[PDB]
Parts: sequence; C-alpha cells; structure tokens
Amino acid sequence: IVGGYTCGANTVPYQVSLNSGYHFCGGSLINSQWVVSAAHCYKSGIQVRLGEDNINVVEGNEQFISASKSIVHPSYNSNTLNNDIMLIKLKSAASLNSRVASISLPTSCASAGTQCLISGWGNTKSSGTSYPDVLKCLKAPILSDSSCKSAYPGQITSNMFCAGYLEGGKDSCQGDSGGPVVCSGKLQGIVSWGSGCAQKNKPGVYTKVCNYVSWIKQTIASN
Ligand SMILES: NCCc1c[nH]c2ccccc12
Ligand SMILES: [Ca+2]
Repeated sequence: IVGGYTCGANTVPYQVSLNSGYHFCGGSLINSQWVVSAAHCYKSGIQVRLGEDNINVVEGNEQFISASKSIVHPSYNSNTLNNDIMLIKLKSAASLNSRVASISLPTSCASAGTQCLISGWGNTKSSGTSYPDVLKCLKAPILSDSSCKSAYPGQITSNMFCAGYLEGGKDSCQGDSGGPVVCSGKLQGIVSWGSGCAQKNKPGVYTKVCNYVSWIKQTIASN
C-alpha cells in the first residue's frame, strides 16, 4: 500500500497473509474454514496466517493453518486477469474472536463513489522498494466504470472495478495482491492488478466480488 496508514494491530480482523516460507499475497477470511484471494496468487504449499499485524514477529494473536485445497475460478485467464479469484479451504477451522473474524460477502454490488478500505503488507513506494512488516490501510473510492475504462482502454471487464485516485500517490501495490477491498463492512473487491502503483491516471484494478457470490457459495457448500 502506497500512501496509506498503519491500520493498527488486528483492526482488520479478516485480513490474512498467505505464506509459502514468506508472505506473498493477501486474502480475506469469509468463514471459519475458507479464504478468498486472487487467482494470480495460486501456488501449492500455502500456509494461511490469520491474526497478523507484524508478519515477522509472533505477537500472540496469530493462527497458522495449512491450506487443504485451492480452487481457482474455472474461467480465470492469466493473460487478461479476468476472473481473478480463488478460494482456499483451511485444513482446520479458525477460532473466531474480535481479532480474527470473517468478512461478509456482498448482497449488492457497490456503486462508484463508495468509500472502501484496502489493506495489505505490500510495497509502500511507487518507485523502488520498501516492504512494511505491519499491516497498511488505505481508504479509497470506487471509480466510475467510464473513468476505469478511460484509464485502461480495452482491459476492463464487467468483473473488474477501479478504486483509488486518478491524481496517483495512493494505491495498492506488489504484495497486496489477493487482499480485501471492504466497503460498508462487506467484501467488494480483491487486489488484482494495475499499471505500476500509485501512478497518475492508473488506479488499481480489483476483482468485482459481487459477481462471484453464487460461485463462492456453491463451491463452499460442496467442498
Ligand atoms: N494496484 C496494485 C496492483 C498490483 C498487484 N500486483 C502488482 C505487482 C506489481 C505492481 C502492481 C501490482
Ligand atoms: Ca505476527
């Protein structure tokens, strides 16, 4: 997260870190046994880390739980990043508490102008590299479909939205991939892609979770 703020320990209790020997992606806990992330975060040997603030220090609220199964969206296209969503089942259920909590799926798609909270442990710089150890937050609005399409001609599908600032300076970035965009206490987006980070006229692009609720619910019901 470029241009964000330190969230504060366990203020974003649905935020997960996906760990393969190191943090590589974010995710959201949607019930005690399931995580949603980006399909571009897929790899084998995932440990889900819940209750994290500092990802390099054991602080006391963590739960570390191996993935048993990963399900990439059947229509994920790695070239276009259309359908950039995946589900991860935990080997055992998480213990839910005030610091580890699931985030609701949306009943409705959020409109342009809605203010959302984006969070992650990604890069905090738009050029060069500085990775924070503690969770970073950004408040950002959903942009109009027309702004988003103007910024990324020919690249925006009905399964994507833009959020952030056309002036630049504030965005998700490398390592934030798969993390949540939460609006009005519902998961609306997943950190998916962009042209660099925090560039002028190049806002972040997010997976539009409201299009995937039936797939998520039917997949969880049968796995
Ligand atoms: N808005 C940030 C999108 C993002 C995801 N993964 C990245 C890797 C490099 C640069 C940007 C990104
Ligand atoms: Ca920790």
